[PDB]
Amino acid sequence: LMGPRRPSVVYLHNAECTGCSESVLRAFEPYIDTLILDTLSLDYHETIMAAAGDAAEAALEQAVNSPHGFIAVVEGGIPTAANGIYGKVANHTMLDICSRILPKAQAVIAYGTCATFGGVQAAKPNPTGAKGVNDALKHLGVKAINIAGCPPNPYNLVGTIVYYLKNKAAPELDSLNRPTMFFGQTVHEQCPRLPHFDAGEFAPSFESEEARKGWCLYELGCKGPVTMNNCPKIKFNQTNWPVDAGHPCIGCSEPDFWDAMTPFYQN
Amino acid sequence: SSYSGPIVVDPVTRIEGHLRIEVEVENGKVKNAYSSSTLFRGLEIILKGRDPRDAQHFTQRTCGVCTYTHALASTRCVDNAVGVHIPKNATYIRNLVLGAQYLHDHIVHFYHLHALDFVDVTAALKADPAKAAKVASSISPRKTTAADLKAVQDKLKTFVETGQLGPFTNAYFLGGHPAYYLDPETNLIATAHYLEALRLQVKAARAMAVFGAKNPHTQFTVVGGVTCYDALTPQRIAEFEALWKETKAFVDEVYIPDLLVVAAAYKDWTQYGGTDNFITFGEFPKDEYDLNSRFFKPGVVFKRDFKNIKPFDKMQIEEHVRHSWYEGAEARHPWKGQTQPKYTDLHGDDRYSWMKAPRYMGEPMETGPLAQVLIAYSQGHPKVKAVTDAVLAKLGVGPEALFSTLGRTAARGIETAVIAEYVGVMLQEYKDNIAKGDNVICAPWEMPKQAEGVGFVNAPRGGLSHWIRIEDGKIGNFQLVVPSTWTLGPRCDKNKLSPVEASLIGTPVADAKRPVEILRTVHSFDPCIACGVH
Ligand code: SF4
Ligand code: SF4
Ligand code: F3S
Ligand SMILES: [Mg+2]
Repeated sequence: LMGPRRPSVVYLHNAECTGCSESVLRAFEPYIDTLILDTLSLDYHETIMAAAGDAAEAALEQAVNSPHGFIAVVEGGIPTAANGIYGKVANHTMLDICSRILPKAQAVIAYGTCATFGGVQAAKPNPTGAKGVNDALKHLGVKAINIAGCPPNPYNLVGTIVYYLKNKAAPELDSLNRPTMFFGQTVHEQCPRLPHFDAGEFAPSFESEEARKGWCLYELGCKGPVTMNNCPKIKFNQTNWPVDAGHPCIGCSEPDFWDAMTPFYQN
Repeated sequence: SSYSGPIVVDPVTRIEGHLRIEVEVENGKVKNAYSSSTLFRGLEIILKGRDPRDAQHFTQRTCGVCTYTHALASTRCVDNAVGVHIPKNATYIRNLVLGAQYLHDHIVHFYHLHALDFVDVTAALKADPAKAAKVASSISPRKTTAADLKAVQDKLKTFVETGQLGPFTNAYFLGGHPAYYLDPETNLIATAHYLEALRLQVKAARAMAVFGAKNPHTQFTVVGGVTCYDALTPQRIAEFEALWKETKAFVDEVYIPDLLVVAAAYKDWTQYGGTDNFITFGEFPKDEYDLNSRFFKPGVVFKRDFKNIKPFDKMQIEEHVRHSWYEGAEARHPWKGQTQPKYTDLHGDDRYSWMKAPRYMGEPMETGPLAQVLIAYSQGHPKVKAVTDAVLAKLGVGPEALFSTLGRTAARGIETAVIAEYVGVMLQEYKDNIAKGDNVICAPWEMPKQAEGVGFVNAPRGGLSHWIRIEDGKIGNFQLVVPSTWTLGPRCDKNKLSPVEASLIGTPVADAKRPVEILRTVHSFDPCIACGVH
């Protein structure tokens, strides 16, 4: 599947909605075809790989045991309740799969809030005992770089990989193990509506003339002030981001945000 | 004789989510099948007690392939429970973002999920690019030259020569495979367009973010309408329109001609993968409270009797658990739904999936593009009739050919082409409404302490419904019944095979170690297991 010239990436899917995989397909300059053909060797990825079944399992084993080394990118939280039963691939639990593979990686990137911090299936009451990769695999020494968001900006994944390939090391990480080059600012300090916030100019409802005129969404629940991400700067799909679409930030790059930031329309 | 014995495909790749397919084969043909979904998250359990306004944000994370669709279904569901009638412009904007979703979703499905079942990418290397360009220019108004295709060939050659086959590692076509039929030049055209589609889908998705903030996981819907005042501006409308026009050209000039060339080469696939019963909820309303106001209308068909389309009665849905990993055996209407996980391992107590088994008047129902297309056709939908007739005539087959794996795949293209054209109509109506001075996009509403609501979306995989019971102004019960649940859920307590299980009976398997024929039928339904199980 690999060896030589391009670095090998093993991409795993645990308890996930595949929005993180879709976000990588939106990669722009470089685009995903450049990424797969030129930059990297994508050696396992259930969403787009040709092989299925046994042939897919063999592709995975061949990539993880390669003498050339691999990078792991992990999407989704790891269900740990009832001995990992709530999530299996090839009749192996996701907990076991990640336990065996991720300590062999030269580096691990947890991609999306589910893989970094547990995510949507970890929200109360967490029936499947879902955990982020580093929480689940602490005992095994795994320290994944966390690229948070639901889904993250794919700019942040490609930038982290390129850094890593250049520098042979992780970039500076924050206390949640997220790269400070992308997560070092609140989305609020970057927001174009900040002058309205400063002036106490808040929209009181989505139908109001204040909302029409672009006033601040804090009274309508915006979690920009407590959320670290580069949304207003990079934007999404080269064109927009939640509060420029008139909707509050729901805090989706923060741990436990499903429970910490709810109700989403209150502050 | 041919292979006899079990085949297991786990993971089924090139789908969303975690699917295990088990079949028994006898003399080279499938005689029994089980659809086993192997991840549970439990979003319905997690929603209990929360603010109904929050539901769309959690349920959107049911699935990022069919992103937006669940936000739309939950917002339609809470809109309905609250009794708000959203403004005309919110209906247009929501409808336009959903139309864009179908085009992105179906283009990616055909090329990036389905086509490696039918295209041998490495055989493209032996192709004559001049011959291939002539074939490509004969099937499309778009002109393709030898140099165009050589560039693709050159790039693939450098890739394969490195020995790092990446996503093509251990492909079922490597080395050749008796069930792969395309000549080198057609494999090159398809492979070129696979690569092209990787960049085109960026634009198709961007169209959703113009109004909807971002893709994946849009963020512009609220109870009572939408939030995106910028979507009223000529600039955003122009940006959307340019992306839609380019996406539609790709559908019309690249996807449908490729679909037709591959279908013609695989005409034997009209003989496998048929199903009996069809359900569809309709989509693109003029009135949020009347399904029959939708551009595609709801309907129910049993045993392929399209002369007797039955009205859709939402009270006749029940979800079975007897063959699923939940407590007990009692089927439930989703306003009385139960999500009580209880795992027994594969086939323990005859249970083998985390999906429930929805049944309509007790019957297993295919939903998705083939249901939407055949029912609209049989309702006299002029646009659907015009392009499915042309597809049938181009392929030289009769309408019976549609009840198959090939016909399902063709129906996905037909619906894409029809929706791509209708998005223009919706855009024009939207523009006209703004021009009349209607700039309203959100309506006020009040939360009742007690209420029931339901929201209906016909998603790219079929009929989606979200069901809420509001108690003390909070979520008392929230149930998702999702298209892949209908199509890929397991057997019910009457032991009826689901559409995917039943469709697999009869499948030939040339090589049990590379069972591409099972994948061809399973992928034709476009499974989404995060959707089906939630
Ligand atoms: S982080 Fe969000 S988008 Fe990514 S897999 Fe989890 S729920 Fe889906
Ligand atoms: S809209 Fe949100 S991120 Fe912007 S200024 Fe107001 S609170 Fe901050
Ligand atoms: S909801 Fe998420 S995508 Fe950015 S604007 Fe807020 S961190
Ligand atoms: Mg459900």
